[PDB]
Amino acid sequence: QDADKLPHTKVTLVAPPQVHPHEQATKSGPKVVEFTMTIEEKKMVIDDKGTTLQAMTFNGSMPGPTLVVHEGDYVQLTLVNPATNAMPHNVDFHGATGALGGAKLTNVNPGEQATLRFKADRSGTFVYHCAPEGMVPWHVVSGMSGTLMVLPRDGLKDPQGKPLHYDRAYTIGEFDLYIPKGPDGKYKDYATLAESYGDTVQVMRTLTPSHIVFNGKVGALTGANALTAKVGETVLLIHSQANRDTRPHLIGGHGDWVWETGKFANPPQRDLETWFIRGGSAGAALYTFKQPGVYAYLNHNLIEAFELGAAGHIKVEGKWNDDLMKQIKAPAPIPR
Amino acid sequence: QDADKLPHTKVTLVAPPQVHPHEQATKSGPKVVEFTMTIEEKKMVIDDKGTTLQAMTFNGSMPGPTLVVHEGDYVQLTLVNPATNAMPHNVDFHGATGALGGAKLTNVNPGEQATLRFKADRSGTFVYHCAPEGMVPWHVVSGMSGTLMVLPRDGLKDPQGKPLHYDRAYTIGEFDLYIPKGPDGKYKDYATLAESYGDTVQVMRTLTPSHIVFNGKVGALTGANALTAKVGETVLLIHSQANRDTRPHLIGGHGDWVWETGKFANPPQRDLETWFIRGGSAGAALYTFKQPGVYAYLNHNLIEAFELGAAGHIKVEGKWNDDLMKQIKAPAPIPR
Amino acid sequence: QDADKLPHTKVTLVAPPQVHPHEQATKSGPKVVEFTMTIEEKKMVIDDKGTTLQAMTFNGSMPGPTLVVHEGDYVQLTLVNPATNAMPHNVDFHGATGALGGAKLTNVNPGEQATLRFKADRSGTFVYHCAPEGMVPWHVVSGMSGTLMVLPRDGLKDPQGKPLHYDRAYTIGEFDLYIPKGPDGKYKDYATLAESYGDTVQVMRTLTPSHIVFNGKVGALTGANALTAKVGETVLLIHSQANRDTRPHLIGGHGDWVWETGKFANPPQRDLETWFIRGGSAGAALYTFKQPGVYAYLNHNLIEAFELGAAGHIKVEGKWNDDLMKQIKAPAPIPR
Ligand SMILES: [Cu+2]
Ligand SMILES: [Cu+2]
Ligand SMILES: [Cu+2]
Ligand SMILES: [Cu+2]
Ligand SMILES: [Cu+2]
Ligand SMILES: [Cu+2]
Repeated sequence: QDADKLPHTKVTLVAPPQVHPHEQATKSGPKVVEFTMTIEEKKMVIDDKGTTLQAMTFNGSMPGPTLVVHEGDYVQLTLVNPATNAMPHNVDFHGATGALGGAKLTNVNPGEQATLRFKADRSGTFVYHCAPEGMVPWHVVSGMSGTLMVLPRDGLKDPQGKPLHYDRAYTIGEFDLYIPKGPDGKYKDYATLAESYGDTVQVMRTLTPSHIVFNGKVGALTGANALTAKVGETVLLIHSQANRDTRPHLIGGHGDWVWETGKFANPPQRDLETWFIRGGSAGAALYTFKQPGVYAYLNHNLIEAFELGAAGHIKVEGKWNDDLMKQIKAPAPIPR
Repeated sequence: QDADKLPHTKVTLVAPPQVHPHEQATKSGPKVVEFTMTIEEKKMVIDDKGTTLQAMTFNGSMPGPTLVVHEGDYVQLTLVNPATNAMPHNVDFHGATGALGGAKLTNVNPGEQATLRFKADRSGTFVYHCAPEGMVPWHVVSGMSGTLMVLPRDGLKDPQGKPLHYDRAYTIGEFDLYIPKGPDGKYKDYATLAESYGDTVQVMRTLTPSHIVFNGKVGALTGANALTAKVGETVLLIHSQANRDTRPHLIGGHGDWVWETGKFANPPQRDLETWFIRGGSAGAALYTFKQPGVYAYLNHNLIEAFELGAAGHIKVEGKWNDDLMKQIKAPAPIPR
Repeated sequence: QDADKLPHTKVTLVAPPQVHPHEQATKSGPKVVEFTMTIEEKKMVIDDKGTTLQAMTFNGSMPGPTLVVHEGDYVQLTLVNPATNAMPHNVDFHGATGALGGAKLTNVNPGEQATLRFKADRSGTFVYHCAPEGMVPWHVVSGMSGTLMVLPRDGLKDPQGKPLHYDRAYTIGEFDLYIPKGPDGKYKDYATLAESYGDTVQVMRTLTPSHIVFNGKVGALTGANALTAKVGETVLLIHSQANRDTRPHLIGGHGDWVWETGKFANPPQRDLETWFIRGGSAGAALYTFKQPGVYAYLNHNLIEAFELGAAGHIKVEGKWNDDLMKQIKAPAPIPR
């Protein structure tokens, strides 16, 4: 169908790690789904010792919000760059076809907005990110990425075509940060975004992140902000990394069904311990919780996770299952 | 079945690169398979110029021994931390469900042991590793990891469901090491394990290993210690990397059937030149040797292999096959 | 069949990014396909500021030319090392079985040549590279790699066995370079290849490339040298990385069908945004262009692409399609 003749619907986005309400399988026909995002440049505290990032965001968050449509829908995004920002921006949707993912049609200087439509003709989780000519990596590594999820119109399916359904979706964006240090060995704090550029590029070129964070800060997804679930609930964990590879893992769990390349027309793999999100992509994993407790969800380069920040928590309520796991003998003195 | 009512069997582990005797397809019903491992902290020489690592091991080796069960069995591990060690330890089985892989139920201080049971309900090769709170990466990168192999009860299968059988299994654990240097440019040698910690963490955070070794040392799997096979033999090569990605390759061979994500309910890929083991996982490859000679088995970042240590040898006996490969003209002067 | 009794054919190679003419599906029976390559050591300018590499090539190019045969053919390569070169060389075909991929049978000192035959019994794209004992990574990272493509005799197939056909093939070799700097912060320029060795090895061991280039130089596949296509054309993009992982992506496009591990007997994945080429392998992607314009084809570590060089262009002619993508509102002032 010609999108000019299709029904339009507007979606209200929600901040990560939540995902806006949506159907999985749907009876709806194709629609033009309208979204708006407003770019916000801001200084963010990214760790527990006060380090700041001169950040750049879609909608005020790292990652930007997840946009969910169904295959055959059209995404119609209004991208707003307020006059309070300093830099030009745009958006490149990996789910889109043509014009550098839309970037060529969405160059917005501060004070401008633009509206792009594209057909979401391929199912999967797809990165979107800013990509202004001449400063693409800087915008991405400063925070400007998120996920478009294009669900099959009949929902997710296993390799045999059986329906998969999730009760809750969470979106995790993992950001490799390149925060400069000065000659005194301390991270630099910059008064403006532009002042951070040259020093950051030099760090970028070392390919060694200073920090690797989920959702904008060390510990973002811990404490009051841990993800939650219950025994018996099936969760979809969407993981995006717009610049650098990562290897997600749920400690004490699995990926029951995983699309690590993120494209739902391909059969998922089952029983994964750790999966692999290629830099420049989003993937997705389903897991049904079977044990209560506080899980970690992390990048299983354990240095990247525990030293650099790429780890969060999932607090799960419910009944312990001794068939799956039992402490036979608690820690005690070695028998003589 | 309730594991409390199942038969128990004890397995005697063997040191890598061998794997303890086991059946592939079995007629046995599910069992509780009992294993014991004893942690050993020790200083190890890891290269040919005398560099030492303040190492930490399961059962005295890097990797720890491979534990083999069948899907539906229960693993019942007694983990022993002798009083001669300095650090607390535990174990996280990626094959297990709950309690941070068992780590929360197996915290053993020196002088203690604990016994954990879990259902091996998912087939595959799975990493196990130590994970003590607050010092997880250090224990892993110091040597505390190995593989649990959970075989399908009817053995390995190809994508069409045809039986695959191996004649011999080898286990290769690849360890990215982070050995500090001092101001004189020499690797440091520490009197105690604890003394190595701060300096090591700083190296870890650079994400650049000093060494990347198979099975505990540069050249571990070479010379008298090369792996062996014969023409006609099918070998299973289990490869674990608990912290960092690797890309195994058999020079002059292939991965005939490879589960690079390591999970046997998924179809394997065939004819691989190089496969990919995500940090935090174990995978497995089958190969049937068709040519004699000394093969290399290595990480195909060739710098990681040849400069940093991630390479071993397989010495294969048998008859050369000129249909597969023939030297038509030996090296000789360029024709005029 | 015994290759000694098969028909022989000679192929004339072409320089990257083109691929020599070949059939996809063929009615031909198996043949011994004869190729010749001549090693050329030479100094190359690799970036826009005059940096040089003491390079080593097959046939004068980075990558070496792509060799195309069909499964069941035999490859019979004459490798020539002219007396004007300084180093010994050989060739390791990942598509071959035995003798370290042929390297043990092809050690040629300057002034020598050798001829190797092997059965191309496995379909896929496979790396070939030089591998002289004691200096393997140096030869590879200095430029000595390319691709052997072994097509199924009936052409490429989708997961259901439907025929895939491409109109044009391009070959992209991605090279992580390790160019030393001196104490003045400038890249070194060496008078001879041998003089570059020690300093290069030290850089290699940092695992941080100075440059990551397609096809021999920053910008090699841009400007007059951009890849080309038309709307409606299906292109096969062969991507080789003999030493280090990469993650190809077509900006504004997709991988319609991708064999990221490069082995055509396995089903491809569809709709990929970004795929993954393990260091030490070649993979292949098909894409049918649906929009005109200048695409980028790049490694989606965007720092590696835009800062270090791993990006090229595809200039595509044809008609813009507003169903796939439309600018609804051009950039304009934010509504009041
Ligand atoms: Cu931006
Ligand atoms: Cu992108
Ligand atoms: Cu430990
Ligand atoms: Cu783990
Ligand atoms: Cu060479
Ligand atoms: Cu190789």
